[PDB]
Amino acid sequence: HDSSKLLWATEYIQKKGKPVLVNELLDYLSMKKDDKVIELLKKLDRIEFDPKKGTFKYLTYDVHSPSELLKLLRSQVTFKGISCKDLKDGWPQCDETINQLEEDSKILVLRTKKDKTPRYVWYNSGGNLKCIDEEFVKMWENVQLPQFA
Amino acid sequence: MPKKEILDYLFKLFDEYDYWSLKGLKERTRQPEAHLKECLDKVATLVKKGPYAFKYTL
Amino acid sequence: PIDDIVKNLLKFVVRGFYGGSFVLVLDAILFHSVLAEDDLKQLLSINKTELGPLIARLRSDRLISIHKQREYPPNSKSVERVYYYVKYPHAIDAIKWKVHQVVQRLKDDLDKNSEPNGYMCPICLTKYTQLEAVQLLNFDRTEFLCSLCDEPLVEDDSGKKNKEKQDKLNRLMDQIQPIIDSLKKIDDSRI
Amino acid sequence: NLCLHPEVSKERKGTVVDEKCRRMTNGQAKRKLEEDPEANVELCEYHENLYNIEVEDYLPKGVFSFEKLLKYCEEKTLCPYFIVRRMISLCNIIIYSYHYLLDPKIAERVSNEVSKDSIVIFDEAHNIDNVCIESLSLDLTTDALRRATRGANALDERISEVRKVDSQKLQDEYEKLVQGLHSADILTDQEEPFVETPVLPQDLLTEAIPGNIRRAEHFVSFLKRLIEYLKTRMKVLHVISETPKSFLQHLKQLTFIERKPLRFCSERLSLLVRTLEVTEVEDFTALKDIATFATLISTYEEGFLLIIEPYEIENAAVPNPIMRFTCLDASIAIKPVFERFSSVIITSGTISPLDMYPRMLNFKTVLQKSYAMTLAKKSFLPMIITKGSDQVAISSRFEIRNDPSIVRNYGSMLVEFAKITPDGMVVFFPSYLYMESIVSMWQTMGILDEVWKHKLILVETPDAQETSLALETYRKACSNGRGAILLSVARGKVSEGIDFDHQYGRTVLMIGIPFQYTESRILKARLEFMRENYRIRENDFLSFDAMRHAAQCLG
Amino acid sequence: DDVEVEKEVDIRKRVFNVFNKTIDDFNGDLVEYNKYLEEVEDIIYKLDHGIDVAKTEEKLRTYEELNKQLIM
Ligand code: SF4
Ligand SMILES: [Zn+2]
Repeated sequence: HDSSKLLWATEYIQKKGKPVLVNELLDYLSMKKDDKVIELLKKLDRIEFDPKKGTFKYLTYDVHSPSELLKLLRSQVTFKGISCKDLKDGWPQCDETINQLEEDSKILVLRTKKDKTPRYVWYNSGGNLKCIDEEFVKMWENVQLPQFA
Repeated sequence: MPKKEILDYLFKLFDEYDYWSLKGLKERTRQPEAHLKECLDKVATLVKKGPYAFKYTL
Repeated sequence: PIDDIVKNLLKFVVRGFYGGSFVLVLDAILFHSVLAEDDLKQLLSINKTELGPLIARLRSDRLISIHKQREYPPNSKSVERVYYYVKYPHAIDAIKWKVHQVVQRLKDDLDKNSEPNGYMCPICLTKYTQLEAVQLLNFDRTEFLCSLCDEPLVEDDSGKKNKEKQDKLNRLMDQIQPIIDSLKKIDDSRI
Repeated sequence: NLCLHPEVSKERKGTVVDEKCRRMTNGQAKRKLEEDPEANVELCEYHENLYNIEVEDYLPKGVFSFEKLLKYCEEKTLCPYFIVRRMISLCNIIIYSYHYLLDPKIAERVSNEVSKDSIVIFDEAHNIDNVCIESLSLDLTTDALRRATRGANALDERISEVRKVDSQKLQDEYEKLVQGLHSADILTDQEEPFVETPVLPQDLLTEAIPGNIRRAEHFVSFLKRLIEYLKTRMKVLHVISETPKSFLQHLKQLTFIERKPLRFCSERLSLLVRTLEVTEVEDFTALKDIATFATLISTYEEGFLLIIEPYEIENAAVPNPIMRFTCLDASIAIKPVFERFSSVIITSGTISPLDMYPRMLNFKTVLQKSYAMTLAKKSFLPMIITKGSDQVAISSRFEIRNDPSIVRNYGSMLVEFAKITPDGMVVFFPSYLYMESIVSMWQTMGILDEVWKHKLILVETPDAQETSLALETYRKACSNGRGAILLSVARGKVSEGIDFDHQYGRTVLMIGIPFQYTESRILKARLEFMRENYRIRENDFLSFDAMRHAAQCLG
Repeated sequence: DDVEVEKEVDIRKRVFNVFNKTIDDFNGDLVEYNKYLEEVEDIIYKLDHGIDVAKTEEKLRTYEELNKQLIM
């Protein structure tokens, strides 16, 4: 099949770590001899099989920045919010970006530790207010509030 | 299942059904799941959502 | 105007003393005035159990009110929504007095560490009152011996923890500093 | 605005471009290329040749405008900035804006040879006092303290890591502190200075020792105490008004730095940073702005006021507090301008009334003569549109939001003019926050629906390049056959310097009278000083500047 | 908050507490003050972190002597 051998050869371009020759790539697989693989490599954006000699070089929610993610939170004011999935699909390592855009700039929800921060898309203003001592957290909510009257 | 064999066989299976359920494809393979899953990792592009959820793609 | 400051007012309590997701429930109240619980469950993609108590923290602290949104859908089924209402003036009541008492509490540990009250025989494992003390001090003695150890005591509640509480007091004022006048900013209108 | 190197010209913000050229050729960085070859430090390639050929005479015979200077210097491998910055001592007439005669960080190159016996003209001098207010103003934010703590921590490593590199260079600058204010190599330089001085041009600064902070390690000692003290003074309960002298006293007890040593931070930072040959400056940008405040706090008092609001009132009750400091008396920078100058002229066609200017800035005029446009044709119709199609009083004083009783009248005004008026219509809203709700709610109804088809509408936007692209596509439309309408802000950038000829404007609309009370009590605190130091009340000051802003836009 | 620099105050305060007899401002001279400031920085900064605090304890020995100078 054309795709299977082409996939292995194109995957071999980045694995070798070298821009191996156009033909010498095929003999390394020893089975891929079609021109569609060469056509695909020539059609490959990641595999820079340019007009020159054989050169084997490696390469939804387009919000790849905290500036763009902040805009997403701005677009979802009084609106719904996706959790974390397409956010990291269009931008690898959102979680570090979440902490960098802290204090309601990447206002997420750390749903679980093993969930890779299954975030939430919400938009706050100051967000963090972490300076409150957890003792004052203890001291704030132990208060019996009078009812209607 | 060799990586080239997985690459050809999975593509042979993906040519039959690349847009197939991730559970259904494995039962169509029934081999040591590391080989079939690994071939899905480079010789396919995962679509977790949508109508073709968990369906191999390229 | 003022009610907008009330809208932002509860954010102070919610984003300081609670977690990150607690404003995510509160934000939805400001997001939709009649906030359906079934919708708010989807908005943050949190299940029924995870979203439940979050409203209660806003309900209990007089910040929110889950209004019983009973209505008749076309199917004639038992339709209920916990419409998290925003009771703005009553949430002011909760934040106002909660700031009031905590300042007293951190003061209390200061005075207690400045007035030794009891005693202790750490040898006989016995703590004593001063009245207990004045029973076993001998006229030939300067410190009240014991009755199981016949040994002197130690003063109780000395002043080595006194300095601990002032930082708690100072941290209380410096962290509640954004909150105190934010209530009084609203209390100018009393709405 | 005058850079020619493609590497430098890419960046948008002026300071980043200014930093890149300065780091390209700096008194301590450019030396590291000539004496030892390296790829870490490049060359401007235009200051390089200016350093060789340009500073020997004047430009041949051209009186170069901005358009003309750009074209000439491009072909002749010269950067026009370094020409005119040097041309101060050679230009029989010097062309620059108000800031470079008033702003203290940039007006250190002023030459008395061109200042003593010269004649000074202030163009559009109606907006003179407002600029001076910004000159002594600075805010802070809770995000910035995180950067400030970053700069405080990162410089602590920076000054210590270079100690093992060259410790004697560290101490060599210490003996430069006991001798004086580093005058030999802090002011007699071509490129060295990095930290700007917000104080008056070196006259309001003693030359004594900056306390016992000479040591690199001991410099960390008071830096970390003072940064902690300001943070609890950054999380203040609400806006509190204390005399800036008192801030030093409260600082004095919490962190014992005397007032005279604290005035010496600005010349200290350049004295210390230069020794470390620092290579990374991103987290150190907070250092120059905070230390700019440090020079201001120890020097200015009893004329200004310190305020710390725990949030912005439009987004109240949030951890976004400000170290608000704003100038109350603009004349402190104004008076030394008149102190040295002998020939001065102030002229503006929008100043009204013309009488509070001498009392506000404390300067001596002699000829107060007013001019009326004597023409055989009217050519202008100033209008007082109190009543609309509904014949209802229209304004923007009632609120800063939209309402069907009001918005339908203003939109009906815009469409009715769009049917009849010729090409060129410019409006100036009181504020940009006001307009965003105006246009979006206008889009909700079909009021703009007929306005859509009449003319070509381009909107004022926060990004200057887009608005300039919007405005450059406004003038061409106006000159072209199709009609065009521009919408802008009375407090926006358009009212500053933009001109509108016949085509570019025929009928201008003014939605209300612009009152700047929308912001927090910062201006209310500012307005109080005007009320007691001067006999100009809130009512007299508010309407007269608002119409001055109104008359600024109309002409 | 760089707890190493937290001890800088205590070293500095101990000079403000015990070693206050040092002639920095009472002497009047700027040259004497400037040398005193450099000497103050020599004692406090080394006593602040302590990377070379072997004469800093001796500076404490002199500081205690300065306290006796205040005392006597
Ligand atoms: S050398 Fe001149 S033109 Fe080049 S970056 Fe520097 S200032 Fe700009
Ligand atoms: Zn006992």
